[PDB]
Amino acid sequence: SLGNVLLVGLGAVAIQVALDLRRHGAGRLGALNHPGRRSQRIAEALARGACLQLEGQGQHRWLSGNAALDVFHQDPAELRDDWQTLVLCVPADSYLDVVRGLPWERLGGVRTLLLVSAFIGANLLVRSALPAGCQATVLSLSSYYAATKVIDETQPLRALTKAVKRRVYLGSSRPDCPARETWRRVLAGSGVEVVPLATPEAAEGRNVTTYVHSPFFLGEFALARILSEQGPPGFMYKLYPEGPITPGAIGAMRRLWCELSELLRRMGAEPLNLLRFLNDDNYPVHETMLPRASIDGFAEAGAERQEYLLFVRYAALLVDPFSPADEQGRHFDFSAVPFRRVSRDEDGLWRLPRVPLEDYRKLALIVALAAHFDLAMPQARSLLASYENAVSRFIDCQGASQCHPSLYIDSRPAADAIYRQWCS
Amino acid sequence: SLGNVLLVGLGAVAIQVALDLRRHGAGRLGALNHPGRRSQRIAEALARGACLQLEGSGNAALDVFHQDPAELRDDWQTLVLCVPADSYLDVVRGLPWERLGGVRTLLLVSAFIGANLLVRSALPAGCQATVLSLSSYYAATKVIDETQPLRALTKAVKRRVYLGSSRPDCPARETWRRVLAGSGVEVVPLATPEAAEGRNVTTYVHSPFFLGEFALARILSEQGPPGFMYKLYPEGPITPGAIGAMRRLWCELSELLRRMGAEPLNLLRFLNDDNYPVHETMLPRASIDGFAEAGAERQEYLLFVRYAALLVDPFSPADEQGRHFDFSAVPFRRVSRDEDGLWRLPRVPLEDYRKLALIVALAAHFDLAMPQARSLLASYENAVSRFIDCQGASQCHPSLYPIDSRPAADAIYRQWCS
Ligand SMILES: NC(=O)c1ccc[n+]([C@@H]2O[C@H](COP(=O)([O-])OP(=O)(O)OC[C@H]3O[C@@H](n4cnc5c(N)ncnc54)[C@H](OP(=O)(O)O)[C@@H]3O)[C@@H](O)[C@H]2O)c1
Ligand SMILES: NC(=O)c1ccc[n+]([C@@H]2O[C@H](COP(=O)([O-])OP(=O)(O)OC[C@H]3O[C@@H](n4cnc5c(N)ncnc54)[C@H](OP(=O)(O)O)[C@@H]3O)[C@@H](O)[C@H]2O)c1
Repeated sequence: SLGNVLLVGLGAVAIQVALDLRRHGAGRLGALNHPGRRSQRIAEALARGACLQLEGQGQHRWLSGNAALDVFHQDPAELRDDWQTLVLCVPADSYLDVVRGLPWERLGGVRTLLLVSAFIGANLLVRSALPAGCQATVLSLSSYYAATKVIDETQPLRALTKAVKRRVYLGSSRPDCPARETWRRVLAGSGVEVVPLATPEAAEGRNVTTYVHSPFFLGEFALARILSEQGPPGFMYKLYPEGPITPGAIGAMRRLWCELSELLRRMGAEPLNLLRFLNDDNYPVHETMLPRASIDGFAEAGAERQEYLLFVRYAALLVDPFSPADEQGRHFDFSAVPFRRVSRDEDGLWRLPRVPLEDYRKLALIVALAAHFDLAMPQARSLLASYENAVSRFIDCQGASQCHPSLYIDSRPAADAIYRQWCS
Repeated sequence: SLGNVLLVGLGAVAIQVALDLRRHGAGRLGALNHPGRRSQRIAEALARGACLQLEGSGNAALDVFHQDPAELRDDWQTLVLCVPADSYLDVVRGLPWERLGGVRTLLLVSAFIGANLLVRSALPAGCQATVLSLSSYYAATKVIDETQPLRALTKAVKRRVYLGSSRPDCPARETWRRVLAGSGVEVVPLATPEAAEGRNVTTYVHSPFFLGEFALARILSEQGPPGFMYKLYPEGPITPGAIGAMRRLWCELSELLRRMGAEPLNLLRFLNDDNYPVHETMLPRASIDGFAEAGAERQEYLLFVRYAALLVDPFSPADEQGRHFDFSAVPFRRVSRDEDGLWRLPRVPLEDYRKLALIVALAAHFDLAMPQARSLLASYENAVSRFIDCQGASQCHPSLYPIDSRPAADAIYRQWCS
């Protein structure tokens, strides 16, 4: 079924996936992670006899478990044609690099390649990069299915999952793909429902971070906090001035959802009901805050009501309404996630965190792809311009010499490869 | 033009008013406080040399103290009613107006819609008193401890209040504008009492938030978490439905005001500019100014944003994480037993229900049904009725029992038609 499974990227996502794969019965389980301090620490832990450990936080404690890794490679030169499934647990903005870098001459036996956090066009981009006559099926999971992080970077094999989604979606480059059911079962082991959809793009159209991170973390407030060294970092999911959520950001969310929905229609995929997707598939609120009739009717409700409902949705989740109250009546503050900020790497160069660099790169690629379908996407373009102007001013102030080149891009080549692949 | 001033209701408000009067300049200062334990402490305190003491700050002598309205001499040019607004009618009916022909001015410090008219319906034919309606008390003031009953603390002062008069061209109205401005508040004179009476925030806010199901469940509970007055569900009562009630009630109140000859208010502009502002990023100035013409969905959204935006004080200083001060964590005051062992309701929502009950009864005379106001009244009446059922009427203070506001409404309407 899954045969021997190679995990590409061994970070927080991979450890959760490894636990679900070992429950199911991979066969051999290996991992590849490019050189660096993390891979060094992993090789050291593995050589010490360490195993992967997943802790579930609070409600999720029942997830907790340990999983053995059979082999770990930080050097593709030692890979052999032993692998039937590849699972990409790297950042989604690196899929193209990572796929180009695999030694496909020694991977003819690969039958399936799973993208754990896909975005519109990712399946096609990955297939554009495969060698001729590669017969691996490429699977797109709509979103990573939990919230997981490596708590202590010096114990790189221990991760903590603090949330699990209710539902995600899975598409495949192979029509009526049988691997979808396999992965349905693997993810079911952690309580998430996988819904198979007919094409990759339908599933990719349900990537939550594209819809949420784009309006909230490419705007002025988020960028100001992220690109700062001194002030308070602020909070990713709180209201202004503690966090980035404002009526303006909600209006960007709505308008971007409309643009992405039209792109999906032009690629033959059914768009989603954004409010019902957030509430039912990701995390709910009470009927008192969002009535069922309002959730189900959201797509026909009219722009003012749509924005009102989205704002309510996020305001209602400043605390967890389903957590127990303390004696004062307070509920758990789970909008208190700090923004990660710029930091210097081991060469002394400023680097951006994945929020927003991955978010920008994904949206920039989507915008470039949309041009091929004659779609201007002005709200997306405005969010890209907001990021570009902010990062530009940070380079102005800090000095280009001090900045990693990832802060300096052209998405049109990759978008052209995607469109050509789509047109084959 | 103030002359000798009689403060009726010698409490926190009266002590602030007394100092503002003394700063301005007045004659003798008197007070009338009805019999009770507070009056006994005042009498003793006065006997021991006490004076009115305000801390923000100053001292003021009291020249005369009465408990019995029948003992008043015709020595008073101005009366200031500093009692709960639900007692205004009672206070006025109890005064010997036929031998108080020297009173020229009566000031109502916290007037509700129709209060000016209700007070006047109780005055004798021929009575020459002008009645002034202040939109609300202009400060936050408390008597710290009842062992020093004449010593009050003012915590804060409002930016703006509104003042109207039963007499079209009214010298006393400018005097009082100046008197109260000594606290730092801006007093905006308006052309009728009802215009001022319609500019009281509690009517618009306390009604939809604190007469609903969530608030009543907290208020009537003895055990459990008290909850918070200005938080979102489930920590507090604020929900889209409560915001919808707020909008619809504002529409109903605004039409009542128009039929009574008063220009209504822009609710969002009033909250933002008279109660507490938010940043442009949350409520643009143009959205605030355009609220009255925005249309119901947008209006509800803007109101919800307003309250969500004030779950923390956006103008407070941030901590090291970037958190701002949590000034929505005002806990519900709940029922408590009085000295006689009888359950009492807090002023919120008791005074708020009483005010809205009168407003609805009055509005009926103007051919206005007020369905949203009536739904809030019924929610209060049903919850308190159940509380009485459970605790026992013998165990409940009579202020919990049903009231009938129609006689007062009728008197207001008759006065307004004269
Ligand atoms: N964790 C979550 O809860 C979550 C939630 C939503 C979405 N996601 C999505 O899942 C993706 C992976 O998340 P994660 O939390 O597991 O990231 P992670 O913990 O940072 O690790 C991913 C792995 O990929 C390696 N890596 C990073 N960049 C690479 C590159 N350009 N080329 C090759 N390898 C690279 C990393 O090693 P080095 O550090 O040495 O580079 C690391 O081992 C995220 O990017 C996002 O797309 C995750
Ligand atoms: N204080 C504030 O900061 C504030 C803020 C907003 C609104 N308000 C409103 O302004 C008004 C005054 O508030 P307050 O704090 O000064 O109340 P308070 O401290 O209770 O004082 C009221 C005084 O008037 C007496 N009193 C009650 N009914 C009377 C009557 N029929 N005749 C004569 N005296 C009577 C009371 O004596 P007993 O106690 O013996 O009854 C008490 O001494 C209230 O309506 C209040 O809801 C006040």
